[PDB]
Amino acid sequence: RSRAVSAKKKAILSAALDTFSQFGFHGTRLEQIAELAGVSKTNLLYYFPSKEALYIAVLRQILDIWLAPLKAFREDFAPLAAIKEYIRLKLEVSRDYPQASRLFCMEMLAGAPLLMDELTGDLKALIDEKSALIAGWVKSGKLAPIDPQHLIFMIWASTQHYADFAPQVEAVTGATLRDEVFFNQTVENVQRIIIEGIRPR
Amino acid sequence: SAKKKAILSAALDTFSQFGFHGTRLEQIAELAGVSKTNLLYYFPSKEALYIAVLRQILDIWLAPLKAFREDFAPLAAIKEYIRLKLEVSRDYPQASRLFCMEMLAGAPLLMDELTGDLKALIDEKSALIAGWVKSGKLAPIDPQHLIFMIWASTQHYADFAPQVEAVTGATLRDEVFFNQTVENVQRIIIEGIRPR
Ligand SMILES: O=c1cc[nH]c(=O)[nH]1
Ligand SMILES: O=c1cc[nH]c(=O)[nH]1
Repeated sequence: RSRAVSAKKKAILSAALDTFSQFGFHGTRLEQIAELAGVSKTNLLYYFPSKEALYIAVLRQILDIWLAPLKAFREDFAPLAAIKEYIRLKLEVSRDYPQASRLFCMEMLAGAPLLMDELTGDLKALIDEKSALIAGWVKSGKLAPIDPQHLIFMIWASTQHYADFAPQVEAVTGATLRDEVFFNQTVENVQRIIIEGIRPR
Repeated sequence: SAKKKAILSAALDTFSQFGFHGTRLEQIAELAGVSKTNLLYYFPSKEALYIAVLRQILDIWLAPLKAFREDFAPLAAIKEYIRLKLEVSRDYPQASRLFCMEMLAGAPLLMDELTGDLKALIDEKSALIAGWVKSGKLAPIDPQHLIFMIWASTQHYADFAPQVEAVTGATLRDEVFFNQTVENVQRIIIEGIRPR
């Protein structure tokens, strides 16, 4: 309900993200996050009672940003338009918050020791629901027959790649997503491949 | 050489678990059944050994793409590449994860391999695939992005295995799920690049 409280939380989460990125979970101290955020350590602990709780909150915030378009899917949407928009929003996040994408990737590489409950609970429940929705679209003949979970994974993988594998992308192409021309070429290619791959025939 | 393979295999398992800075050459030598002196004969530094491990997964990954020739059937060639890449994610997930960790770090040790030999290969094979596009044997796509989608989509199933399992109950070590994954990744990419 409180905007001032919400802003303070965001400031702490933003400092935590940037710190957990430069130094890792075990290397990060709460005193470093508080200092970067301009808050007392006691104020930080009021909101996030441990380093573990704060780290999980940073990762839940990235999931929130990433999943917002998919959560919004309704049976009523134009499927190919909705999926196009989803791919574009995902690439914008890789362009704008690459450090979040990398932190999430690092937690996955570690076997999701702190995030596993969020994956098996709330994420699984969401993907189950939207998979049924997408399957309805297939039944209706609005999409070619594909397994929805694999479509979803393809979208995640293809768009996150440009953040997580940025040094390789740059080595190969000379560009990153912060080059506006390259950004646009990327969107156009990822969208064409996925959309023409699921368009009904 | 059987010794060199033992050292590389021990190194992969150790690095992929503990990271570069956390790994000791004494641990790798012990696992490989060699002295640290004998290890250093083959690999004169931890950096050299790490780079060797990462060049080996590059070699395995790139073999199908290196084989591409102008006169191949393009959709068939790409379809086969996707399958072979998923076989690698099933069989060598630790190597995929180690390579991903090196990328997340900004490729501090691997960057020269990426800007040198990798770039040269991708330039040659991008020209080849662009010739296929020019000829109307593929849809109007940009080859580098098609290549990146293949790498991303196939490597995802190793690198993000915890999430794939949390969501689906499966991994690529489950035969039904592996077959399903190949079928679906192939269908999306191949139908997305088929000329219309
Ligand atoms: O967009 C998403 C959502 C969940 N997990 C991912 O890897 N990406
Ligand atoms: O298959 C490959 C080859 C190079 N780099 C990757 O990420 N994947």
